[PDB]
This record gives sequence, structure tokens and C-alpha cells, in this order.
Amino acid sequence: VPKWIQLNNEIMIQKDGKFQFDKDKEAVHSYFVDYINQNTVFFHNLKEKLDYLVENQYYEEEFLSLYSFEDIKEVFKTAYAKKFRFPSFMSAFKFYNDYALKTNDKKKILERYEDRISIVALFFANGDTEKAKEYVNLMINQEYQPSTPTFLNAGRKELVSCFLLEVNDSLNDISRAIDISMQLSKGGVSLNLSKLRAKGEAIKGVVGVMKLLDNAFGSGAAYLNIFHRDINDFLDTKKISADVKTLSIGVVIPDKFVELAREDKAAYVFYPHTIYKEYGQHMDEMDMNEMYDKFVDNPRVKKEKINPRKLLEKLAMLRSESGYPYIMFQDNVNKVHANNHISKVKFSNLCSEVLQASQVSSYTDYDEEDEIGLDISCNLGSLNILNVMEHKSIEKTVKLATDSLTHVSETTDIRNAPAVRRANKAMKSIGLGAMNLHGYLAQNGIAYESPEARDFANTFFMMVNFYSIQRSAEIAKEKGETFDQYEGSTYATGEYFDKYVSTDFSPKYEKIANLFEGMHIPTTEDWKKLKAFVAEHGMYHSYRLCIAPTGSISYVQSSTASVMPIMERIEERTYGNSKTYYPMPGLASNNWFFYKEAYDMDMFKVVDMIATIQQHIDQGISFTLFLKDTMTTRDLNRIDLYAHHRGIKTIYYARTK
Repeated sequence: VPKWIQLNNEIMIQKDGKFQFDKDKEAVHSYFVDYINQNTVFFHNLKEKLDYLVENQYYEEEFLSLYSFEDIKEVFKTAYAKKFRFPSFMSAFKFYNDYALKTNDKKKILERYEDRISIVALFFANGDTEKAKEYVNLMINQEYQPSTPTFLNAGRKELVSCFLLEVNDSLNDISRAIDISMQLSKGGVSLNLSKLRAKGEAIKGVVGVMKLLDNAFGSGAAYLNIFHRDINDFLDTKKISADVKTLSIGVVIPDKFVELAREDKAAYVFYPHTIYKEYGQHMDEMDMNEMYDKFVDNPRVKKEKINPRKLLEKLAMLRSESGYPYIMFQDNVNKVHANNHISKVKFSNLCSEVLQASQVSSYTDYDEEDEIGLDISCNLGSLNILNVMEHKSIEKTVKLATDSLTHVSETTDIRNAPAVRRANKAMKSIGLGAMNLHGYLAQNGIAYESPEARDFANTFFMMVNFYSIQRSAEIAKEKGETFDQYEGSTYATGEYFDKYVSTDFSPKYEKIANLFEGMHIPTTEDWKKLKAFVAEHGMYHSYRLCIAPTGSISYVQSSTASVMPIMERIEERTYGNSKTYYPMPGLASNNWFFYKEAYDMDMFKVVDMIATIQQHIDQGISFTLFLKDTMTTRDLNRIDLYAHHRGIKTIYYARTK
């Protein structure tokens, strides 16, 4: 049993009635001396090290060749100047185990934390030495954390997190979808199955496609509209009491379905191909609030009768048992969507936070023509709320993060997924999120469920949106370009800014206002001026913000995950034969109260927090619900209906203690 494990385990040995929190600083020091330093490859100087790494195929050559060696040296020196030390065993362990470049035999460490950061910065900055230094400072201060794939792979010999694919209703489309999914998965891939014909309509349903996908599986998801005939077969794939193992599933729920469940009365689901034959459009592209009755009354449309209330009960029961399915409240997405003129949002991604327009492609045999629509891909990164607040750097961090995300989009080169390639170039979408909400709040004596916490989040995320929009317009001005069909968006018409020009979003509680001291809080006048700047120059990015789960990288950042409440004050996890303990970052004997566990919170107040944040996020927020086995099916439906009521866009995996 190594000494770092022994020391880490001492945290849980009570001394004077308390946990020994300070033992983890001893643990990480022992790991740092006797594992990290011990196993770091020796190089005589940086030049030899970089020549070795390029020559032996670890790093790409081109991005480094954009700089003089002396500039590369100064960038590296910038990273080391911080004197950064991981404050916990698990933060260091996660970096050095999952991200640090190792030799090909995997025995030795080629990168310090600082080395990965310097390489990432040099990659982002594209030959601009001063900007590379700004990127180093941003990352070494732990103000901004690029997503796992960017952070891991930048500089090494594509970096995009999420892919979302439309699938048209043919065998050749299905076959291409499988093929594309396989090639992109070597990323997370989510598929919309709502255009596929239901069981019986193939004269030679969707569960058959899910089976092929599940076997093919990176990680996969599939989404289906609640009105598709196959909805019950789709849900039954996740029955414990049954005979899809790996594939995640989401259900898309229009307001019309929620309404039909309120109006406790019979409802119908549809055979999509009969809709397509009859109307010449996919059911998935039609407005169900408008069309439902016409589908019911049309005799050339085939339907099945169901109890809508019992379907909603079954969703909640399945969620309680399996965690699945994810739910998208489609109208909560589209009533605030900037780009409905391109399309309505019809589905989401593996983690349920990506929410964008898409258009189905048509892949045909050798004798016909392919037609390339619009799939979705989004590269990601997260602000560290705590370090951003402490450095008073909301504006700088948002704008510089935005540049880094833009650089990754510009350098993305996707082959063999043509609607993905088309979408990246046309849409230019990015996904800036945030982490450490609960930890920041807790370390400042603010309970997650308090009105003060929501007040903070309201102001913080309004600021993120302001500076994100401002940077997007600045880039559009500098480049003389906007995203494809920007002119038809709510940014262009001005409608997007309605609430921001008429309503103030500065803190209503003085304790919260004091946290923002030293940073300018945008006012209605700043927003009026931003709206006019956007009117003149447009925006570069079709979408900008989304809050992903940040499960792995949050350890590297010593951050609470995403904007969620913490699940466990102290995580126990097994490490070979031993155990490891990870107290929540910042947890101390005297602030125990403020690190309240999510399972003990009122989920209605968690919903209020996420709704508050969501006002200022153009895409979505991966929103885990935290339940107890004592809750009734009715309690679960009530939480979900409240989420819907409060404008929540998606809910993710349901966790039961």
C-alpha cells in the first residue's frame, strides 16, 4: 500500500472529533515526490525534450514551427511561474493518470501539468506568442478548462466532443448512420430516430436500428419523439425485466403531449411513414401542436391509442429504475431558440446539453445523388466560477475561452461525415459552460437552495452571455462574416435582446453585489448598445453556451461538477485493493453545512436554480435529478412537471441514493 494512499486514508481517521482534511496535502506531496517526480522522464533541456517529442511522433510539428524557440521557452516559463500545486490527491491523480502524456510503453511521464497547458496554449494561439501567454495564465490560474478531448489531444499526433446525427428513412441512410457513428466514436454520437418508419411500415421498427447501433458500440445515444408509434418498444429496451445495454436514450416531449396528459383523456401515437406519404413532410418537421387533430382525423394516417398519463408514469418509473430516459421539453427549447428559421430543435446529444438546429441528409446508392443537410457538432470547455470570481475576470475569461473554442472549430477537419463537416463550417457553433457553482457558493457561506444563490447565478450567467455575445460580434466584425443564415435569427431581428434591454440583472441581495465588486455589471444600456453592435456586425457563432456535466475534468480543476449540487461530501472510491477519499474541494469542518448533499435538497429549488441559469444559456444544461427510493411515482411526475412548468429544456440521468 503506497504511502500517498495511507496518508489519504487518514482523512477518515477522526482526530479531536473531526476529519483530518489536512492529510490530503500530505498525500499529494507524497504522490508528487514518489510518483510524479519519480516517474517523470529526464531531459537535459526544453529543446531536447521538444525535439524528442516531435521526432518520436508524440507531438505534431506544424503548430510548434509557428513560433521561435525562444518564444516557446517563454510560454513554458509562464506556466511554471505560477508555482501551481494540486491541493488534493485525487486532483493530481486524475491529471497524471488520465491526461498527462506518457511514453509509448506507458511506464513514464512526459508531461507535467504545466507542459500540457503550454502545449494547449501554443496550439490555441496559432503563432501569437502574447496570446499563448494569456492562454497559459488562463489555464494555470484555473479560470478556464478546455473539455477532455481538447485538453487531452491538443498538440498530439479531431478534438470535438459531441456529434448529433439526423437519420433519414431508408436502409442506405441507416447504413451510413452506423458507419458515421463508428468512425466518429473512435466522440459521443447521438442519433435522432424520429424520422424512421415505425414497426410494420417496412415492407421487406426503430428498436431494430437501436440494436444495430448498440452492437456497433466513444459512446452512443438515440432520441425519439414521444408521438412516434415505436415509443413503447423504444422505452422497453431499458427494462431490467427484459431480454440495449450500452446505448443511452432520450425522449422528446412537445407541450401537446403534456397537455393531453393534463386533460386526462385518450391520446394517439403515429406511424411516421403514413404521415410522410400523406403530407410530403416528415412528422418530425411538422408542428404537433398545430397538426395533432388533423393527424387523428385523417384516415390515411395510421395511429395507435394510448393513455398519456400512464405513459408519463412509465417514463418516471423507468427513470427511477434505470436513470433513463433523458427528457427534452421540445417547446421549452424552441420558444427561446434563436434559429427556428433554420429548424426547430428536434433532439439533443449524449449528455442532453447541446440544442441546435439540424436538417436531415439523404444518402443514396451508387445510381442516385446524396443530399447533405446539417448534422451537429460542438466543441466545449468550462469556466471555473471560483477562480473567475476571485480573479475578477468574467469578461477576459469568457472572451478568451470563446477564441479558443473558435480556433478548435476553425481547425476541425471531419472526413466521411459530410453533414457534420458542412455544419461545422456553416454554423460555427461552440459550447462554453461552467463548473464549481456549488463549491464557490459554499465557500462564501451561501446555501445552494437559497434565494441568494439564485441571485448570484442570475447575475453571473447574464454576464457570461453578455461577453460571449459581444465577443461573437467582435469576431464577426473582424472576420467580416457571420454564421450561415444569421440574418433570419432572433439576434438579427433584435427579439433575442428583449428582456435584456427592459430588465436589470444586477444582484438583488447586497451580499451578492459585494461578490462582484471590481467587475462592471452590464446594465440595460450596455445591452442596448450590444444589440445595436450586433445589428451592425452580426454574430460569428450560431450557438455559444452549454453547460456539460464535466465529470472527469472537474477533478483536475478541484471543482464541484458543473452547476449541479454535490452528491457526496466525501467520495469513497476503490483504487486496486485500497480505497481513496475525495472530500469536496474546499470542504472543511467549519463549512460542512454549506456542502449539503443533493439527495437531501428540495428538487423544486434545484429546478429554480437551473431555470435561473438557463435564461442566460442559449443551448442547454445537463441536469441530473437526485432522488430517494421513498418518493412516489406521483412525486416524480410532480418534479418533472415543475421542470417543464419552469422552462427547463432537458433533464439528464436520474440518480437515486
